[PDB]
Amino acid sequence: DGAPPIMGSSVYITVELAIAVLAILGNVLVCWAVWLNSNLQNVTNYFVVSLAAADIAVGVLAIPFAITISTGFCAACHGCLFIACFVLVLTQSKIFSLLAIAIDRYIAIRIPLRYNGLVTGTRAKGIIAICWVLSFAIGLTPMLGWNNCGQPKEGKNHSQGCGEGQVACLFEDVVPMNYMVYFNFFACVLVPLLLMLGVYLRIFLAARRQLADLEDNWETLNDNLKVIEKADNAAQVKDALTKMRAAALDAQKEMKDFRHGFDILVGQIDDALKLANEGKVKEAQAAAEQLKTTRNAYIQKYLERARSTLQKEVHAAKSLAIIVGLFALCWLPLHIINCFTFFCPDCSHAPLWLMYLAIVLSHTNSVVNPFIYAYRIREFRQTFRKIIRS
Ligand SMILES: CC(C)CCC[C@@H](C)[C@H]1CC[C@H]2[C@@H]3CC=C4C[C@@H](O)CC[C@]4(C)[C@H]3CC[C@]12C
Ligand SMILES: CC(C)CCC[C@@H](C)[C@H]1CC[C@H]2[C@@H]3CC=C4C[C@@H](O)CC[C@]4(C)[C@H]3CC[C@]12C
Ligand SMILES: CC(C)CCC[C@@H](C)[C@H]1CC[C@H]2[C@@H]3CC=C4C[C@@H](O)CC[C@]4(C)[C@H]3CC[C@]12C
Ligand SMILES: CCCCCCCC/C=C/CCCCCCCC(=O)OC[C@H](O)CO
Ligand SMILES: CCCCCCCC/C=C\CCCCCCCC(=O)O
Ligand SMILES: CCCCCCCC/C=C\CCCCCCCC(=O)O
Ligand SMILES: CCCCCCCC/C=C\CCCCCCCC(=O)O
Repeated sequence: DGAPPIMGSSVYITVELAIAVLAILGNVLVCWAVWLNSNLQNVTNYFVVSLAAADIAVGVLAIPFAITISTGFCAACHGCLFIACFVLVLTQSKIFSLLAIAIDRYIAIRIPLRYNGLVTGTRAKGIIAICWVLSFAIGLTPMLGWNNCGQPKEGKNHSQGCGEGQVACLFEDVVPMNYMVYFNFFACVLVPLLLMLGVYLRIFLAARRQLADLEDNWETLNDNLKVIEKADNAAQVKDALTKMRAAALDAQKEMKDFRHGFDILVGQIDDALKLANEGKVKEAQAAAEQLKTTRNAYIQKYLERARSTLQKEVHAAKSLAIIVGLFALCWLPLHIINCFTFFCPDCSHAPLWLMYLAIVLSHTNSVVNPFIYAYRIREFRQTFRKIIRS
């Protein structure tokens, strides 16, 4: 006395097709933008393109595969495994791309001087090619023998009248739930997500620490100037200048103007240090006053350009952290439900409508990333305008 299955099926099928169209259109626009604008052609966005290629494949293949496996049609169990598991291949690829982006950004903020030599486009494409081969091996592991094809549901296969060697193609009838929980969720999804959480925490820690160091060196320059103007003994000017020369060199360690600025700064510190060692207090106090002009016309510009760059890395890393968060928000419900089905055999199985609500929610993840770029990355947003208005 249940309502006809095709009614609820029509809603689910229609919602899936709507998601597939939006996932294809949005992520093709991402790939078109990277191809068009040279400012978007860096190593980081090569993983973003690999991320967009997987979401395009979700709408082109994974979502039609989801509609197919919802019917329970008769099929050879191994071809039925590919239909069920190919979305795991695409999802795993996205995990590798997201982990590489966070690692790339950690390298850009921990060792920015060595980034361009270490992280190159040739090495990135190799990483992406390797991670795609690993994603196939991980997602299609049930095809290697870790499946329930050896224990078919003979009642379901005879009721639907399947042929010899065929089974009723159902995700939970062919894909073992211990693979989905232990291997896929715990090892291949949950652990990499916790790793990205650790990488981003180190990124924000590295940014907060470097921002504090610039202010410490900047305040050390100005506070030690007051020590010189109010000094009385030659050693009071010598010790104050010694702690400035270190703060001057430790700050530097149109790019020649920033180097020429520290040369005048440290060159003036050595001048006053020579006068302070000779005992000339007044002549060293006046020599140290010339540092104020150099601080304004040179050092103050570096303080706020290096601060502006670090703040851009914080803002950009937060935008990329949202993509990881929305990935977790879209996929965790489906994983959590699998944990209930596997770990609590005495719990009632999650209802049909909730299963397909979680399945649909995981597919919406292929729609959100182009919106994050448009709202949080100006270079993506301006290129999106240029593409659309033209
Ligand atoms: C380049 C792209 C677009 C090619 C698309 C490949 C897809 C559509 C092909 C490749 C393998 C095929 C599967 C392999 C054989 C199985 C078993 C059969 O009993 C039912 C069909 C089924 C489930 C096929 C469904 C369609 C299938 C998944
Ligand atoms: C990551 C964020 C969105 C958290 C998501 C919470 C979801 C995944 C949780 C909250 C309540 C949970 C449900 C509460 C208990 C019921 C009854 C049980 O017989 C089957 C599991 C089922 C249906 C759970 C399924 C998963 C569930 C719906
Ligand atoms: C990303 C972070 C939040 C980790 C994910 C949380 C998961 C691993 C936790 C949260 C809720 C937990 C479930 C809540 C209680 C149920 C019922 C119990 O009889 C079996 C364990 C089971 C099924 C737990 C399995 C693991 C579980 C799903
Ligand atoms: C089976 C599921 C789990 C298995 C996981 C552990 C496998 C062990 C190690 C595999 C080596 C990696 C193989 C992938 C590399 C393929 C070759 C390639 O494309 O690399 C080109 C790169 O640019 C350089 O040449
Ligand atoms: C451009 C590539 C995408 C175009 C094709 C996708 C549109 C059709 C999607 C899949 C239709 C569902 C096929 C399920 C067949 C069930 C077999 C059965 O009748 O029991
Ligand atoms: C510049 C980078 C281009 C990336 C290209 C991505 C294409 C990767 C192709 C598929 C590799 C699949 C091979 C994996 C074999 C094991 C899977 C299995 O059969 O179980
Ligand atoms: C198969 C060899 C694996 C090692 C090479 C891949 C490089 C590291 C990949 C991810 C491992 C987990 C990353 C955790 C934080 C790493 C960032 C760091 O410590 O610098």
